[PDB]
Amino acid sequence: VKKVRVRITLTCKNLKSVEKATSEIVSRAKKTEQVEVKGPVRMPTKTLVITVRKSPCGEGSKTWDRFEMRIYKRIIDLTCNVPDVKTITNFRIDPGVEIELTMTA
Amino acid sequence: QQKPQLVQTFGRKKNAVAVASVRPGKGLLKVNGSPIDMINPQILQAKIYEPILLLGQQKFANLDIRIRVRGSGYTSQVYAIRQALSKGIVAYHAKYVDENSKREIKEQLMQYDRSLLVADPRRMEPKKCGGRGARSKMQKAYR
Amino acid sequence: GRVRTKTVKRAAKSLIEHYYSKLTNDFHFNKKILSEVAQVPSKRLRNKIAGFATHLMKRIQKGP
Amino acid sequence: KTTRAINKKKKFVADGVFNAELHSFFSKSLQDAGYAGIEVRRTPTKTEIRIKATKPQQVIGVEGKKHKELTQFLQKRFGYSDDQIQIWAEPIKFKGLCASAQVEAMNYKLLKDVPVRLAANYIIKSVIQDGAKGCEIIISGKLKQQRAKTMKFKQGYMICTGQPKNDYIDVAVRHVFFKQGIMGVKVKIMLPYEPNPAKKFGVKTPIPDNVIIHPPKQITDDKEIRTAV
RNA sequence: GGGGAAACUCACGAGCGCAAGACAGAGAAGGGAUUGACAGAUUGAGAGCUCUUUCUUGAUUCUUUGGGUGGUGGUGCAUGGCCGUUCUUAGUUGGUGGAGUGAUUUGUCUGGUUAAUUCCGUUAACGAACGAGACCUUAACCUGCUAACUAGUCUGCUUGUAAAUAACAGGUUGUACUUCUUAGAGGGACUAUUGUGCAAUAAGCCAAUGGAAGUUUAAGGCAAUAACAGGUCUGUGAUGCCCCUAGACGUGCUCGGCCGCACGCGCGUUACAAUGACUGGCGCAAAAAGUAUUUCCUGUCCUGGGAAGGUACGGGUAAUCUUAUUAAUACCAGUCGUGUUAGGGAUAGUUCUUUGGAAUUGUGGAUCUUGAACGAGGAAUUUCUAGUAAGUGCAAGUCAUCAGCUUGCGUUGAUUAU
Ligand SMILES: [Mg+2]
Ligand SMILES: [Mg+2]
Ligand SMILES: [Mg+2]
Ligand SMILES: [Mg+2]
Ligand SMILES: [Mg+2]
Ligand SMILES: [Mg+2]
Ligand SMILES: [Mg+2]
Ligand SMILES: [Mg+2]
Ligand SMILES: [Mg+2]
Ligand SMILES: [Mg+2]
Ligand SMILES: [Mg+2]
Ligand SMILES: [Mg+2]
Ligand SMILES: [Mg+2]
Ligand SMILES: [Mg+2]
Ligand SMILES: [Mg+2]
Ligand SMILES: [Mg+2]
Ligand SMILES: [Mg+2]
Ligand SMILES: [Mg+2]
Ligand SMILES: [Mg+2]
Ligand SMILES: [Mg+2]
Ligand SMILES: [Mg+2]
Ligand SMILES: [Mg+2]
Ligand SMILES: [Mg+2]
Repeated sequence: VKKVRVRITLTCKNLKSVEKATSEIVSRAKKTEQVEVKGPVRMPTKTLVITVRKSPCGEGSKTWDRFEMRIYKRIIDLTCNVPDVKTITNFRIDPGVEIELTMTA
Repeated sequence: QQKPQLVQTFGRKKNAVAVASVRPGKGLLKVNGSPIDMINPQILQAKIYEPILLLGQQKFANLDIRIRVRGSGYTSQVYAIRQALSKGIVAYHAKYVDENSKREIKEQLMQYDRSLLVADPRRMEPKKCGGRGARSKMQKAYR
Repeated sequence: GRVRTKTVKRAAKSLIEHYYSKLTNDFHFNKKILSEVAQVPSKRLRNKIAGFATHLMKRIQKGP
Repeated sequence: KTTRAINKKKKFVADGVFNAELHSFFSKSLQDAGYAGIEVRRTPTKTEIRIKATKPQQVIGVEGKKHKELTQFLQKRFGYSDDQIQIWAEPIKFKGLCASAQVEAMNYKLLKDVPVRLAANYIIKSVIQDGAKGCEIIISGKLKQQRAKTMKFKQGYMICTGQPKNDYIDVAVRHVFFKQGIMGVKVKIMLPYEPNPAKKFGVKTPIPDNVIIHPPKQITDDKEIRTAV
């Protein structure tokens, strides 16, 4: 049994989509026999803040726009062979959702 | 399989977090890994003993309570170190004694002070571009 | 300033209007009903409707 | 191992900016067919741009002109003739529900000298017709004279303010060149509530007030008495 | 005016050079249109820039007559777009019906009630549209779920001081656990329960109790109809018109300037000191950030009195590494002892060090001196009801270097109202 510990990383600009991949990746991996999954772990939500003075010309009172971009990173671990992973990654995952993979023994 | 005879109680005050572990013994008091006698504001030290006295050397003498606190400010931590003790002594009696003995001590503390069991709700309040601080603002010349 | 938006009132009114029999004198039980009974988007708003709808229940325990 | 590692922050911000680059690129050149947006799925293998338009036919081009012009044009800034950067044009099912499109329709009518009111009416009627739940049009500018002036035309519902504002509302605005100066044209189409995961109409979540109270249905049944003979 | 200007930026001033004058009509041109250039001579300048000089180069062009580019140049009262204000007040409309010849009105009201055209209810109105709400983000509760070698606890082991055991630190390990931490599902308040005021029934108002949480829970985002000929054409390859056009308001270069001083205003910074200053000791925090090779955060170590150096050993393109810590106020001890003393630190003088081609019209930082007004501030006048004022430091923007500004963060933490 050539077992390979696989690291599934998922980083995304919005929560709607990243939670689907996470939810379904596990849903799908648990259902395979050659599978061992470490629960979907949620890293701390990083927030990029950009505060901007509204108006273009500096007139009128002080108006500030607080803009945010949230980035959720989820991490999943897998006990499988090399084909097993490519079997579970066969989803239909939304755009702008980066998925990185690490293979160790 | 394992199963130590331990209780895990926490206290908090504006970020102050009190990890309080209670095991049965001979009356130990560890705070971040030292004896109460060494807290920073020699003053507030009393605050922490308030629960102890309010109950009686009895309950303290039978057990060994170790607490670790890395809250925010000197004053606040003390409040948590306080809140953990109180919550733990009560928490111990819940699963390791008659549920009735717990009620005794709970009201006991509640009656003297709520800051031992309750949680000081308030935190800080975020600033606003409307001025220099959380609710103050740039001067305003009228005339 | 605890007053009720017209919508909040209409809901409680029409809910009570349709399910009177089923509705209890307990908010929690009723809140559950109201949620199983219709489309209340805001979880919070749901309560308001029930909290008030429940109020009417006790005012009909009067008749007027 | 893709060249350089980058702060998921740093690389994400880069991602967004690139997308906003594409948006100016397309909208500015694809100024003929109803342009809408771009579903961009980037892989260290293939960058897939998917242009959504009211008139997809226009995007592909003639012989395959534009399709290649754009695909190549991209290859010029971030090239990869390895078909890597491949473009696809999606059809915008309900034309009248896309504001980005209607504005262009309006932009066209105005340059063809169709009077304002008459103009807006056609787009607004056409929009509501397509299933809009409320539509509004704004046209600030030197409306047939000296001073500036702002013309407003509204029909049906509309969500002026709230968080749902951006959810049930589509807004696009364009500049219309005149030998006069400029015309501002804003279009606010207010999309219909759609509870079907199997539909591409606008909204999906109900309006926060919009409270329905399904009346009780009807029931009939059987009984299992202990017969008496 | 993201306005913290050394250059740059930059528009302003002195001086100098580049054309990136396309595209067209006509004239010119291989028997040359035209670029380049040693060398002296000129310059601020190895700018052929210019003159003397003569050789390269190939029609990329010259020449006029049109005609463009580009322009932080002019009109915000020609304009888009955006933003400020009225105002976040709570208002604003239209269909049909009613009244008026009409502008107009009723609808949106007499009385209650509410933060609210928010409700009760009234009712010549009835039905409706946008606004407050609703909503969205963040904060406060969950010893119950979901999980966790980029969190932490425990359990069996083992290690150091110790006499051991205790105690305290350290290393491990377990498909162990989640209280702490993370974040995802879902809970939870709705004004609930009780009695006065209201009371017509009411909407609602009060007080008490339970409660993590009752001022619509707190703080914000969003923000209606009109409009201010508010502000920006110097943010915009958004533009109308008008300006400039090669000794140009194009573009670039060198050097100045926007910080110039008799003064008049407006934010602020520090302080007048014993509820203090200085010396020493003391594991308490939060939120932010961070690289293509050394170029970003920087830990360990070495050298300097010191700022700062070195490159000796290293991690990180991040809950893994700078860090779970390097804040400061506070607390204990000591010196000073009312003394414009030094509290206060402006001004100034050598030295040293970092950023940068360059700092001189001090970039910033270190050292020793110098040591001013100031003794709590007139007429006036600004914000401000709770983890709020205040004080106290930390970040982030700008940024090579520069914060006394800004946008956030936490610690210490109250008087008076309601
Ligand atoms: Mg306008
Ligand atoms: Mg200036
Ligand atoms: Mg210049
Ligand atoms: Mg021009
Ligand atoms: Mg321009
Ligand atoms: Mg009428
Ligand atoms: Mg009439
Ligand atoms: Mg009405
Ligand atoms: Mg009125
Ligand atoms: Mg009126
Ligand atoms: Mg009234
Ligand atoms: Mg609010
Ligand atoms: Mg406005
Ligand atoms: Mg402009
Ligand atoms: Mg010039
Ligand atoms: Mg160093
Ligand atoms: Mg740091
Ligand atoms: Mg002295
Ligand atoms: Mg000097
Ligand atoms: Mg200085
Ligand atoms: Mg400060
Ligand atoms: Mg820096
Ligand atoms: Mg800085």
